[PDB]
Amino acid sequence: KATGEIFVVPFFGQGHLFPAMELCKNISAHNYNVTLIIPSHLSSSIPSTFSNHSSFIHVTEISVAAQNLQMGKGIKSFLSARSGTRPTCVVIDVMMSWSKEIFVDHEIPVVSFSTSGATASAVGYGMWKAEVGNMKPGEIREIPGLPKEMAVTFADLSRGSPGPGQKPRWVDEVDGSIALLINTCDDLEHVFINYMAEQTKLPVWGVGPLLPEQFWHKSNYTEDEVVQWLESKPRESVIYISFGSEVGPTIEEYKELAKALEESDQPFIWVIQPYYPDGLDVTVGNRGLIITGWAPQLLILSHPSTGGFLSHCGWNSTAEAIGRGVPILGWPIRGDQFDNAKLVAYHLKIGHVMSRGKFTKDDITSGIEKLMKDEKVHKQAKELSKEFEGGFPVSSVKALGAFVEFISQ
Repeated sequence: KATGEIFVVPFFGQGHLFPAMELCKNISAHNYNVTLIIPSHLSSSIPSTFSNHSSFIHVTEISVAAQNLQMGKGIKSFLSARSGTRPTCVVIDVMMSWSKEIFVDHEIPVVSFSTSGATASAVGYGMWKAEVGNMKPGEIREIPGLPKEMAVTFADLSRGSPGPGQKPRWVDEVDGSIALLINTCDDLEHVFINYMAEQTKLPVWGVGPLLPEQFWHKSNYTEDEVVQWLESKPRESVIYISFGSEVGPTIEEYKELAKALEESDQPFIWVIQPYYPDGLDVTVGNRGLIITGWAPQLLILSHPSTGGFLSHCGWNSTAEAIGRGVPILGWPIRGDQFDNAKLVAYHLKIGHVMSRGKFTKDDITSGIEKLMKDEKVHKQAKELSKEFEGGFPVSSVKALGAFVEFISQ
């Protein structure tokens, strides 16, 4: 019982906490006592489901008011007060790497954890090594070690914190660790996981995507009402449109989207976040749902009436769509979303990217029409999703087990 103790230091915000909680549950399944180290003032952000999951899952609260100097102090006292067994390792979100030196002084091996895909980290590193910053228009710079379709164009240099060609933040965040765990699986990003391993010279394992277990609030409509609507449309006829909660297109571009949906004959669900497309809901009758508030994204993506996903290509949305075989129409806005869009459209070939500044109504009608009619990407998306039906991907299960073998020798 309890082969060892493994600590985990999550990052709170941007969707880093839940992946970490899922990684805790998966690690504990290998007979490890996993402890999540958090600031006390955020204790409420952890559901009772995690605390009472099992006797191998624990939460330690470091007393913090509400910068992170108090954290480091409390982590120091916590490690020094422990009377248990020396922990086998600590898993630190790369965004919490400032605390690495504390666990190094206590002689605890440090494992880095990235909650996003490997493609964005790998392409970011490659762009920096290929000095894409000095690219000229019309030039195309392939990244050695990565697929040719990921080659950088001068247009890629514009992405609405570190820009293309700059040293990505993960390099120094991972420096000092003995291994790197990424929230992905070989089925999704094999070539980029390997690239990450070859450049860092550390073992890199894909132990995700760490999605809610169901994968295997205020709103315009209710869950049952949305399903009712989906049940009334033909198979794979609905395009789900959502830019998440962080960022979105310009107001001018949103109007173009509105005009496109009004002219087209395609059923759609358009989720909007605090703009409003007035009165699109009236003009289109029941061909479209304009959901204000939050929408049941997992229900929508898993419904057989959903045949496309217009997404900003954030990693979580991308992984959910891939796991359900819903092709993506990529409208990336910021950060890693651009490399995620390249992944689906050019590497995995399970989607397309909006093309042809600012996108016009015609560009949006063309892109929605091309995606929903593309039988190749639909067949490819469904084929790839078969690896995600029946349970956690086998690659992630073996990868995590390979990691457990590594940190225990």
